[PDB]
Amino acid sequence: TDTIVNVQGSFFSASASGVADTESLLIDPQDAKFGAIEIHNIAHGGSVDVELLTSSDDTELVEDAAVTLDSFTGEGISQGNQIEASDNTNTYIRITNTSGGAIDIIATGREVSQ
Amino acid sequence: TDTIVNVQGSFFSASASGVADTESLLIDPQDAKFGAIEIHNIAHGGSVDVELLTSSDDTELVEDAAVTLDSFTGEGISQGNQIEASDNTNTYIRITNTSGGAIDIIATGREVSQ
Amino acid sequence: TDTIVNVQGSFFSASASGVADTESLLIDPQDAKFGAIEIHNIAHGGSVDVELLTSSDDTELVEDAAVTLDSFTGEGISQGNQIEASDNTNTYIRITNTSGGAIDIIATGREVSQ
Amino acid sequence: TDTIVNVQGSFFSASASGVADTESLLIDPQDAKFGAIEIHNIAHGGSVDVELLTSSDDTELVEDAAVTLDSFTGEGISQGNQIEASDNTNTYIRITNTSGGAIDIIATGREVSQ
Amino acid sequence: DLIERNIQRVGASLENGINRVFLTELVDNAQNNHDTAGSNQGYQALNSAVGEVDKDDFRPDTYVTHPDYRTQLFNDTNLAYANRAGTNEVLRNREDAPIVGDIAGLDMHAAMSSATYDDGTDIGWSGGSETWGFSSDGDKGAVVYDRDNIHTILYAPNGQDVEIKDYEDPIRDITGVNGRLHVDCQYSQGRSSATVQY
Amino acid sequence: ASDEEFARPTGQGAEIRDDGETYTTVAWNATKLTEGSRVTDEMRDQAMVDLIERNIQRVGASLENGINRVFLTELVDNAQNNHDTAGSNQGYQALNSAVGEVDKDDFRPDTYVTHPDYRTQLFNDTNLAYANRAGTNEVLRNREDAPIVGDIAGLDMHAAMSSATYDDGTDIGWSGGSETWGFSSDGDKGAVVYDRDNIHTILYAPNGQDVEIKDYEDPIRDITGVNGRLHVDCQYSQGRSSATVQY
Amino acid sequence: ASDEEFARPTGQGAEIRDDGETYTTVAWNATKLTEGSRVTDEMRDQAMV
Amino acid sequence: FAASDPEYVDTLFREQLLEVVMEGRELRKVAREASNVINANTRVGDVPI
Ligand SMILES: [Mg+2]
Ligand SMILES: [Mg+2]
Ligand SMILES: [Mg+2]
Ligand SMILES: [Mg+2]
Ligand SMILES: [Mg+2]
Ligand SMILES: [Mg+2]
Ligand SMILES: [Mg+2]
Ligand SMILES: [Mg+2]
Ligand SMILES: [Mg+2]
Ligand SMILES: [Mg+2]
Ligand SMILES: [Mg+2]
Ligand SMILES: [Mg+2]
Ligand SMILES: [Mg+2]
Ligand SMILES: [Mg+2]
Ligand SMILES: [Mg+2]
Ligand SMILES: [Mg+2]
Ligand SMILES: [Mg+2]
Ligand SMILES: [Mg+2]
Ligand SMILES: [Mg+2]
Ligand SMILES: [Mg+2]
Repeated sequence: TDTIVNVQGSFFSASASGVADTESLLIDPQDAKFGAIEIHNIAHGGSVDVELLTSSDDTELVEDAAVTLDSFTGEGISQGNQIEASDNTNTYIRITNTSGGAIDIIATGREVSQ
Repeated sequence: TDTIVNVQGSFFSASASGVADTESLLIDPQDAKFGAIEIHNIAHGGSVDVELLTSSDDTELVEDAAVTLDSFTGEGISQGNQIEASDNTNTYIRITNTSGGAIDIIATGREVSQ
Repeated sequence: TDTIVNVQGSFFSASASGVADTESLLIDPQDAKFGAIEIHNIAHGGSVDVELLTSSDDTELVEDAAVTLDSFTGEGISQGNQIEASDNTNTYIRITNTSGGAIDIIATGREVSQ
Repeated sequence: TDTIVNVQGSFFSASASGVADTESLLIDPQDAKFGAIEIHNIAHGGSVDVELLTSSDDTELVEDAAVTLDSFTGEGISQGNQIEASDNTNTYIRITNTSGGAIDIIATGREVSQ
Repeated sequence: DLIERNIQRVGASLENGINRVFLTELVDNAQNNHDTAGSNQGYQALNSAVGEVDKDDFRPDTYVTHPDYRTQLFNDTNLAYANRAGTNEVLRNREDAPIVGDIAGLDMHAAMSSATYDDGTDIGWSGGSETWGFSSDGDKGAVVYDRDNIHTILYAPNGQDVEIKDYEDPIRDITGVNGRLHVDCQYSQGRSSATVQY
Repeated sequence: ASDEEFARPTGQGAEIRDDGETYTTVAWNATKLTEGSRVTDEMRDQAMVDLIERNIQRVGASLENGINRVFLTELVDNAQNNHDTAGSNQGYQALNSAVGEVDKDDFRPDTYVTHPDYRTQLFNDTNLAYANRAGTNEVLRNREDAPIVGDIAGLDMHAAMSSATYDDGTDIGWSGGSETWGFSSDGDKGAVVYDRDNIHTILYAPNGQDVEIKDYEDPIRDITGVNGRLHVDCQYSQGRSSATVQY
Repeated sequence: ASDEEFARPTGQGAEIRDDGETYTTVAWNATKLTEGSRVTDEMRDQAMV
Repeated sequence: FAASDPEYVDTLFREQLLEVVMEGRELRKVAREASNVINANTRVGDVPI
């Protein structure tokens, strides 16, 4: 019977160098081609809060629902998560610095269909 | 209904033998056919630091963001990772020797679509 | 929408009965149709060292890089691994007897695309 | 883009009721349509030894390699296995009663392509 | 005949020069870009590049292509499968296929060489802003454009085209051959053009 | 002759600088390929066939096989481009990619030589095996005799070659090329895509233009011999006009 | 007849080495296949076939 | 030994040189077809937009 090779769906990443003390990386699934994302990895460079938000606005972040998912301390990687967000459901992931000084944040995952 | 046999997407590996004390294997997703990678396995040969980097340059590594993901001690395998990198998001994985002597590093995983 | 039944990609195994005291099963991804493998299971019959090797040669094992992944004691199975090897990246898995007497080694997994 | 619904690959099971004290269920991948299997579940009914065997013969079991994988005690389910066998690699799984009395053995899993 | 051969080289070298000036203007001064970011690099990238020019209210009719881009385009299942192309011409005749000059509303395919763009590596040439290629991130591998909105301007003081002159040095026993042409290339509307980026 | 270059941008009244044709050569040195056979006068009489005629045919065929070996060994070893398939996308995509390598060096190939294993893989390719994808069921139906096999990827000609033809160094008296001819294992070269007009088979004979067959009688031993000879080399004029396909 | 081979690369003035056509045979021995049947005159008359 | 060609390649004869010179790489020339060509009267000029 018919054999197909399955390669895995589109890589997604968001990153920021030198995020100031209280500032954040806003991961926007509007930047995805498919308009939805699943973040697997948050590599954080110093302490961060990870936060899942719904916007009132279809294109910009105006906070409606906001939940702090978890707090990460020091430098490292949270690997193999499935935090999910889409363009049309107005969902956003914010990774906020809490280190007392500037950090590098890299978030990676996969694009998902809406 | 139609039956199809699913074979899994392209194998990826980077390797180096006799990596000197402070030197590194740079895993570049530009070496992938699909231009993105997910490293599952790091067989480390001795102590190593794993580091995730974003470049300012599309094609070369000029460090923008850098996060030391984790440190491995002694010889062994880190199995079941999902550390991800792509060419278009200019992401690189560096595995740096920390052993005080020469080591063999093998990193294996899968190619991912951009 | 269109419905398809996914059957899983090609079974792979390597085996040897009566592997002598210091001898080994060399799992070669050249024996795969797709030229890459992912070993899930090592059923070992007695104590073994599992080792991941890179060759200098495209077709034969001439050791370049070698990492001892793990040591297994007595009789049993390591199940549900992902140790990965390809022909084009010249990667081999060696399972070496360490029992002091002859053992049966069966290694199973899946073929992966290069 | 194109959307497809993935239904999962062919179910496989082997079973025997009232397996006598030292007797066994022989799980033969020749019974599969695709000629290879992956056993996920062993519902054991009493104490059993699970054993992986390679045959000298293409079609019948004449033991070459044999490894006792694990022993289960009392009634229960071994869920989440990946023990694999194929016809062409002449691999068999034997589940042997060790209870001192008659038991019911059910093994379930999936067919895999050769 | 080394003089005839050198006259041929001189003429060819000037033609290659025209093509360099053209391709360097074309790639550098195109006002639109489609970033493929790996991914959907064949017909979809051409259609998307036509879409960029369509969004600036111009109609492209021509595309200029790098060898790597051609290679990727002819691996696209939409062209490689006769089923999907409506013709087996790309599978068989490849670049000579009538469909390759008739994709995405374009009337003309201008197959170009890898060397033609000004990298600044060739002596006397100062380099354009881009990379001509289709094998690494940020390379420009095709330009989709309106052929009537880019002008190759040719000037010669004597006649219309290449002037070849020869000289004898009676002191040194040397015969020389010199070719000249004046060329510029300019977009009238650079918005009529889109690069395809890797 | 050297490759065509680019004119220089020049100031008005400035000196025109020189970049004339540089030249080089490719050398041929034709190797004497020889084949012999000996038959006793008693067997010559008693046999049902003309053993001398049969051996003349064998000697001729063996020399033709020799020409083909010299050709294929040059063609595979001295191709300046390579497409590494990495065990993947090995059919039409590999041919198109090999044509792409030659196109990138600004040559146009028109021919391909193919190993039996490569042929087998190519005819398994869904792009050719499915009448749908090929526009034609002729590959499914007639295999290598399909007109599309002599028509893929802008090529005019398919030169189907044998497995034994390349010099592995396994044959007696032959020293071996640098590559492996095959399509079975990593680094095997299974096809060459090339320009037919940019590779030269050079034939020398002292006493003519082609194969010389000589015979001899041994009156001491009652043996008749037949010896064939030809001198052959093969050289690329432009090795950039060719690409190997690598497993 | 033996397979077609390849000519030998040879030095100038060196001896041409022999590799002549070797021959073999395949033997046939045809086996007698037989089949027989007997019918009585009365059955031959009375049968409709 | 005897006289052979490898001994006398430049004494009793000369190696053959072909009168054919084999061409280098040729680049693709398209600009004249692929653009509007203006034959200018002056080296410097303007076109109105
Ligand atoms: Mg709230
Ligand atoms: Mg939205
Ligand atoms: Mg909406
Ligand atoms: Mg990049
Ligand atoms: Mg930093
Ligand atoms: Mg980019
Ligand atoms: Mg290999
Ligand atoms: Mg070592
Ligand atoms: Mg290789
Ligand atoms: Mg069998
Ligand atoms: Mg045993
Ligand atoms: Mg078999
Ligand atoms: Mg625009
Ligand atoms: Mg044709
Ligand atoms: Mg001067
Ligand atoms: Mg020059
Ligand atoms: Mg080249
Ligand atoms: Mg002698
Ligand atoms: Mg012989
Ligand atoms: Mg002016």
